[PDB]
Amino acid sequence: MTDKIAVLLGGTSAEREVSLNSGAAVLAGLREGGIDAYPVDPKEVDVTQLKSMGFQKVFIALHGRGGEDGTLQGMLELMGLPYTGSGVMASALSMDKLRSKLLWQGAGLPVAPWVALTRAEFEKGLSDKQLAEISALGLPVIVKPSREGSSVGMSKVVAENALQDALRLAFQHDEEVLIEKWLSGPEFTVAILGEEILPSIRIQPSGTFYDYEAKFLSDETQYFCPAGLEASQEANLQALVLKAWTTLGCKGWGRIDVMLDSDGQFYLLEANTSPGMTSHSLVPMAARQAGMSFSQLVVRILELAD
Ligand SMILES: Nc1ncnc2c1ncn2[C@@H]1O[C@H](COP(=O)(O)OP(=O)(O)O)[C@@H](O)[C@H]1O
Ligand SMILES: C[C@@H](C[P@@](=O)(OP(=O)(O)O)[C@@H](C)N)C(=O)O
Ligand SMILES: [Mg+2]
Ligand SMILES: [Mg+2]
Repeated sequence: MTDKIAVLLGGTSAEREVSLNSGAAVLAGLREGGIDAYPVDPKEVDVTQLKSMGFQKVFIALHGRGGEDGTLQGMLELMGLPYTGSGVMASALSMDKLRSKLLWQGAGLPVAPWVALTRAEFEKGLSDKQLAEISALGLPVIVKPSREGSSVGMSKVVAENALQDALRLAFQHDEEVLIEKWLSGPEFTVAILGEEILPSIRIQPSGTFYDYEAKFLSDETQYFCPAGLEASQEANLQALVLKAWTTLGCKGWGRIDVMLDSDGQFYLLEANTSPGMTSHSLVPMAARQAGMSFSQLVVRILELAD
């Protein structure tokens, strides 16, 4: 019987394997909840044919450029297919950490001190005063590609001596890079589903930072849901995250990453518009604590599609 939902997974970004795992999860969750869901991989299928195929809605489970940057949402807007998550502007804006930062800081929101570099400036040689602005950040510092996820392309540099290799790795993934002040932690994440914010999660990695391996591969990562903060701080977290969410213009569902620093204040890291839904993912963890089943959450996200 009529009513086909397309579940977009895989893709070609550096987050492809993670996305196939998020898709597998969502496909079962949706079917368990009575939905006639179909797995569609844009690397295999021409998604520009989604409408000619009979699909009524699209559940986006892609991660990274191509699925979270607004291009895919742009097409679906012209094709007329309701879809999950944020619109074109919010998605394009959330993917770019340098631009989410300008926006956030411009709105008065807490963002860690940073320096942006383009591959060109890097190739030409860092005009030494470049280093003067980077050393003013203090050490250590964190280097990250502007448009990535899953800790791809990042690294920590203790002392200016290590900066070159770090920048060379980051520029392999993007032409625009950020170098930001290293925050002490702990680290937090806060998921949003519609007009509601789920209970906070505090992440605790075994190594240097929450890397690729700590996110999807090791059983050493600890999580605490709720965070364990006093109501006063738990309150401050939601207020911040909600303002971060609305300034960006996001909607549907998402997850914002935050961290504490030595001055006892919260700092925005980034916002993700199409979060992971694998067995190691944070969003499913928060919903569980909020009393929902994996099926319920997924079914709810699709309910929010527009
Ligand atoms: N300024 C920072 N200071 C300390 N750790 C950071 C900082 N920025 C990022 N991290 C760490 O790096 C991880 C990944 O960075 P994030 O900005 O959230 O990008 P991604 O989209 O790859 O997740 C974070 O979860 C955290 O563990
Ligand atoms: C660990 C996290 C990953 P992810 O949602 O977010 P990050 O950008 O922080 O990795 C990612 C897919 N883009 C999760 O699946 O919940
Ligand atoms: Mg991210
Ligand atoms: Mg993150």
